[PDB]
Amino acid sequence: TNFTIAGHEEFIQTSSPKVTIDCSAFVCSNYAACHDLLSEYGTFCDNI
Amino acid sequence: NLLYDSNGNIIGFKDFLTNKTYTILPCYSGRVSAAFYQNSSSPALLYRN
Ligand SMILES: *[C@@H]1O[C@H](CO)[C@@H](O)[C@H](O)[C@H]1NC(C)=O
Repeated sequence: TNFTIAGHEEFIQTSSPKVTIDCSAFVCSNYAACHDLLSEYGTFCDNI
Repeated sequence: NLLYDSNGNIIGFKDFLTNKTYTILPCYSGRVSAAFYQNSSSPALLYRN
């Protein structure tokens, strides 16, 4: 018999933070022997 | 004499000769973004933040 208007809200996620990681600053930040050893176990850093 | 955190790092100490305190903070370390064109001679550098 009688009506009204109701409102609702909805949120849908469409994005995410873009995270970038490197091999040097993570494994061999400031060590030369670390780099010399990492250069022999295969890079895998190009793949990451 | 020494100040530690939950991870075991050193973030402070106390001098023995002068009996004064200090704080230890890590130094800057980061990468640089370079925008390079096909037949360019030198890319454009951007030091973020
Ligand atoms: C419907 O509800 C509104 C707000 O309460 C009121 O102003 C109106 O008179 C009502 N209509 C009827 C037919 O009851």
